[PDB]
Amino acid sequence: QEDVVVTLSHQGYVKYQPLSEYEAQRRGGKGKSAARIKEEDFIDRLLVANTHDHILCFSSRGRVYSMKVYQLPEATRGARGRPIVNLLPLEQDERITAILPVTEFEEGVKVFMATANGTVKKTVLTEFNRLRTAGKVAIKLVDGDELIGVDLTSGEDEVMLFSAEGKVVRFKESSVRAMGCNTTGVRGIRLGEGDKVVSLIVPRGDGAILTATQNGYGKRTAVAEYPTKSRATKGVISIKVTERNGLVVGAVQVDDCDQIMMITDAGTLVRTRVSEISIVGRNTQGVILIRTAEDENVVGLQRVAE
Amino acid sequence: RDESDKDGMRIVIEVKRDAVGEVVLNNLYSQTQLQVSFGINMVALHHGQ
DNA sequence: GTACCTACGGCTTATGATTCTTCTCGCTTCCGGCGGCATCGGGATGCCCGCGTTGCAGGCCA
DNA sequence: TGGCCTGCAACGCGGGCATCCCGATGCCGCCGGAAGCGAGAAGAATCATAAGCCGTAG
Repeated sequence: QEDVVVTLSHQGYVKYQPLSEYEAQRRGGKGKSAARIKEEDFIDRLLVANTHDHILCFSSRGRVYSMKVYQLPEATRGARGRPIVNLLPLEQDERITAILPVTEFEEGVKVFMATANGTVKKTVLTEFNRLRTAGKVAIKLVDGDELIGVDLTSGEDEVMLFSAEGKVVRFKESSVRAMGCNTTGVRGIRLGEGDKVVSLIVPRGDGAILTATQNGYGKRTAVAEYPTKSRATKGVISIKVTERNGLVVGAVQVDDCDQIMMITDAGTLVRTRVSEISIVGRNTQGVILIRTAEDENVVGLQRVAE
Repeated sequence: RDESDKDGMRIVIEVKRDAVGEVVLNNLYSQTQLQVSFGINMVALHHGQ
C-alpha cells in the first residue's frame, strides 16, 4: 500500500515519495532566497493514491494513457525525478491535460471530458479496464480541436464550462448519455466567433470561483449566485469583458485560505493570497490585482496545490 | 552449436546481435519444452484394490 | 543383418467456429451559432477623508 | 545562531460617493454544423476436434 504522494512539476518532472517523507520535508517555511529566482520550478499537480492503483494520463490530442504508480521514478536515485516526455509515448507538442487517480473500476464512475470547440464527452470507467502504456483514442477531435479539461463525474454532480468572452454554462450530467470511446461527444456551451473554452470547474463544497483576465484583473464570486441552466444553452454573465480586461484567461475554484498562480508572457511569477481580492457579483469587472504594462498580459491562472 | 562431451552436456546458442536475450529466453521458456508440467497421481494396491 | 501396428489412460499442441473490441456509412432534424438593435448595469474619472501599506525596532520561532 | 512576526508612529493614497459613456446582453430573425442512432464491417479470442509420448501386452 505505502501511501505516497505524486507531485508533477511545471517543467514536466514526475515523481512520487511516501506520505511520511513528504510530511517531514513539508515541515517548516520555504526559504525566501529561492523565491527570488524567476526561472525556478514549482509543483503543477498533486495527488495521493495507492501504489497499486492506476492513473489515467490525459493529453491534449485526445489520447489517454494508462500505467501503474510504481513505474514512475521514486524519490531515490534522483531528487527531481524524470521528465514525463521520456516515459510516456507523447508526440510533438502533446502536453498532459489532467491525471485522474483510479482505485477501483467502478461502473458508476464516469470520466467527463471537455474540448476547446465546446464539445464535451463522458465515458464509463468500465471501458477503461485493460489499457497498456501505449494508450488508445479517448475522443475523436476535429481539425483544430484539443482536449482541455477532464474530471470524474458521478451521481448528481454538475459541470461548468468557461469561455473567453465572459460566458459560462452550468448543467447537470444527467442530460447527457454516454457513448463509445471512439465517438465525438455532445455539445455543452455556446461559443462565439473565435471564442473557445478556457477552463472547467465541478462544484464541490462552498469554495468561491476565482477568475482573471489578460491584464491582471480578476474577482471572486460564490457558487450560490451562478444559475443552473440547461446544456448548450446561452451562458449567464461571468465577468464584464472590456478592452481594459481582454479575453478571459481561466478560472479555478479556490477557498479563502489557498493561493493562486499568475504567469505572464514574459515569465513573471506572482503569488497572491486570495484574501486580498474583494468579493463581488457576476455582472462586474473586478479590482486591480497586479500591475500590467502596455505590451504584456497574463497567460495562465492556476490554484497553488501547496 | 553443440559442445557436449564426456565431461558434461553443454549446449551453446548464439544470441542475435542487438538483443537483450532475456525476452527471447522467456519466450523459449514459454514455448520450448524446457518447461513442462507433471501429472502427479498416487494410485496403488492396498489389499488388491 | 534389419521394421512397422494397436489398446490400456492424461496434456499439449495444430487448426475451424462464436462474443467482445473497434472502424466508421447515412443524412436530417431538432438544435445551436450568428448578426443587428434597444437596453441596462459597471465603471472610469474627479474630490474627500481614514485606513491599508511600509519602515523601524523588539521579542519569538524554525 | 539567524530570520520571521508584530507593536508603533509617521508618510501615503486608495475606498467611498456622484455621474455619463460604453460594452455586454436579451431578444428576434436567420443561417449552419456536428450528431448519434442505428446499422454495417473488421479483428480479437476461447471452445471443440484429431494424436504422441510415456511401458507392457497381443
